[PDB]
Amino acid sequence: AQNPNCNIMIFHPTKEEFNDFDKYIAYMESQGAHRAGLAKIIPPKEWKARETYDNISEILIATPLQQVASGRAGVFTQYHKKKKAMTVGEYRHLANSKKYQTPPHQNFEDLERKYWKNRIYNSPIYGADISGSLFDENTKQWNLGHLGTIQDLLEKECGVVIEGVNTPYLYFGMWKTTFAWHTEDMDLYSINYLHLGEPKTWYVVPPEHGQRLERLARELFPGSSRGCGAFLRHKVALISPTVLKENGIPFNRITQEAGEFMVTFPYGYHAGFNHGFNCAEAINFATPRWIDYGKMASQCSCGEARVTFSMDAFVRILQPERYDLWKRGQD
Ligand SMILES: O=C(O)CNC(=O)C(=O)O
Ligand SMILES: [Mg+2]
Ligand code: NI
Ligand SMILES: [Zn+2]
Repeated sequence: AQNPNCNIMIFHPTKEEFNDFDKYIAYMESQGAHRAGLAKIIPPKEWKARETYDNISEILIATPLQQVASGRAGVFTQYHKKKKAMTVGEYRHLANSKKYQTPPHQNFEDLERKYWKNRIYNSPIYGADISGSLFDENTKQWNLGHLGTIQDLLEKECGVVIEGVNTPYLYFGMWKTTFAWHTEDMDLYSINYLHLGEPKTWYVVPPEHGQRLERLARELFPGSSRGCGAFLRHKVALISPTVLKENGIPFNRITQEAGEFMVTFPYGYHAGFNHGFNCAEAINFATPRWIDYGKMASQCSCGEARVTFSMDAFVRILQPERYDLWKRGQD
C-alpha cells in the first residue's frame, strides 16, 4: 500500500505532465497521496495563472464576514458576523492596518504558535465564498474555471443527467482568518490555488481516520452534537493541534505559499488559517473514486448547513433515502 503513514505529499509536475488534469490526479493517487487527505502541487516553472494581479482592487466583497470566536484557545467555535460591503482595495488596506496586520514573528512555526495562543482574542474579517475567477482565460493548464464539472462526471460514470453547475470561488484573507474543520459538500474533492499574498497553513486528518475526529468533536462540542448528527457541516468548530495530539487524533500540517495548489481528497477533514492578506481560488471536483464517498457522505438536516443549488441533485441521485429529510432541512 502506498503512503501507509498518510503523509502529505508534494508534487512537482513538469509542463508536460500539467496538461491532463484528471490523469495527474489519478497519478498522485497511484502514489498514495489521497491517504493524507491533502496534497500540494507546485506548478511547473513555465506556468502562470495570469499575467499580473495589478488590477484586483476593484473586485467587491459584498458580505465580508467578521469571525468572532467563543471557547478556549484550543477548542472554540466561530460565528460569522456580516459586515458592510467593501472593495478588495479597501479590504487589503484594512488587513494591513495596525489592528489587523500580521505581528512580528521569527518564522512560520512562531507564527503558528501565536495563532493558536491568540486567535480567540481577535475577530479578523474574511472575504469568503465570492463567485468568480482570477485565472486568465488563456491559461489552459489547471485553470480552475475550466475543469470538467461534477455533473458531467456523474453522467459519465452513472449515466444520469442532472441540473446544476460547478463554478469557482474567491477567498480574500487576512491574519487569523480561519477555516473551520470540515470535509467538502458531499465529501467531494477540492482544489485551491493561492493566487497572491501571504501563506495559508492547513491541518488535515487522513480520510481513513475521519471518524476519530468526528468522535472527538462530539465530545468537545456536546450541545452542538445533540443538535445535529453532522454538525461539522456547519463549518464553525476549531480544534488545535495540541488538542488533537492530546487526544491521539492522527493529523498532518503544511503551509501553502502563493503560486501553489492544494488538493483535498474525499472525506479529508481540513482546517487552517491565513498568515496575512491573501487571495485564494477554490472549487470542488469529482473523479470516479469519489462516487462511493458521495453515496456515504453525512448530511446536516438541522437546517444550519444550507448549501448550493447543485447539491440537491447529488443527494437526490446518490442518497435517495436521505433526500426527503435533507430537503426539509434546506427548505
Ligand atoms: O481557503 C479557505 O478559506 C478554505 N478552503 C477550503 O476549505 C478548500 O479549498 O477546500
Ligand atoms: Mg479590479
Ligand atoms: Ni475545504
Ligand atoms: Zn446541522
